[PDB]
Amino acid sequence: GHMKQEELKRLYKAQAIQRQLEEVEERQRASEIQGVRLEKALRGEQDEAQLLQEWFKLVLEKNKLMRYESELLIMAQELELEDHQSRLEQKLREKMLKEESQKDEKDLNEEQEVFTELMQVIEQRDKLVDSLEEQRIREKAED
Amino acid sequence: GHMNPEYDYLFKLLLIGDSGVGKSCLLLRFADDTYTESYISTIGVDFKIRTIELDGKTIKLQIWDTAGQERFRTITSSYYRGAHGIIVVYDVTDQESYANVKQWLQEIDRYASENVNKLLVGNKSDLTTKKVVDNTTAKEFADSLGIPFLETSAKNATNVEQAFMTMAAEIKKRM
Ligand SMILES: Nc1nc2c(ncn2[C@@H]2O[C@H](COP(=O)(O)OP(=O)(O)NP(=O)(O)O)[C@@H](O)[C@H]2O)c(=O)[nH]1
Ligand SMILES: [Mg+2]
Repeated sequence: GHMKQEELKRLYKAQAIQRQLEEVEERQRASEIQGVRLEKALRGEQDEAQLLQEWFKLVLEKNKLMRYESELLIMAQELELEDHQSRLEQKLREKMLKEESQKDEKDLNEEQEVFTELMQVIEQRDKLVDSLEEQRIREKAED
Repeated sequence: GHMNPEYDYLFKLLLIGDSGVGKSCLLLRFADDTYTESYISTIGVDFKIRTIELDGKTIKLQIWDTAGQERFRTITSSYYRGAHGIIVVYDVTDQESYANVKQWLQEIDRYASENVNKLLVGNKSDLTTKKVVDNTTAKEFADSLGIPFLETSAKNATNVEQAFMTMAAEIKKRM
């Protein structure tokens, strides 16, 4: 049904974020290795103008990878909040289908608790939107 | 979820109106282009995000969905103040939901910002034989308030995109 599709789409997208992240960290591992190989070569252990051009591009590349990794970490965080929200909602819907007579005083307490966690997760998603917006306003003002 | 944001404006929208008129389905149709026949009542509040394009401007819409039952009024009223625009939804097959629109308008005066934009939506226009709210009376009410008015079907998507675009253009003109 509708709920399963939404879960499947969410899971695929978390999985794909994770894949990009895994590749980035690999490229960071390799670039660091190339980094020490370049230092050694410049320090005297090909052409040194050429080495320097290589060192320059490595520096740019480390920055590129850093900004990519940080973008992916934020996306992954956003997705985990949504996934968390969905499981809280379904946990709460299930407690609510339980008819009131058989509803122990500990059930009422858990409904209140699940509800509280649900509203807090929603509030975390909202403050993440507000944080992005703040950052937009600052970058605009700087430029 | 970037560090450098590629949009020009963030608008916060709110959907209000009676329970069962189709608020959650409108949001689902607009933000995700899907639709469920299931009647899964909303627990307090929720929101989705969709980005749109308006006169060369990229606009991020944060759209809040609220429970319509009176029982949730205290919980949902906290969310009115920060809205740039509020959409009041009724069901064209449901006379009492249209009747309540005056009440929803007073909730807006009580809890929302002074200059919030407003839009009136009659949902479920696909239900041809079951329609009971004449769009003449709805339109003439909306006009007396200077409010835009649209009829929609979340089910077959008619006018859904246009409803939110119209709301966003009204805010942009204001803001
Ligand atoms: N035929 C038709 N049915 C619709 C349409 N929009 C919603 N419905 C149906 O009407 C019911 C109510 O949907 P829903 O979006 O949950 O209403 P709501 O306004 O969010 N209710 P609540 O405030 O309790 O959360 C569902 O069965 C839904 O499928 C529409 O455009 N056409
Ligand atoms: Mg709803």
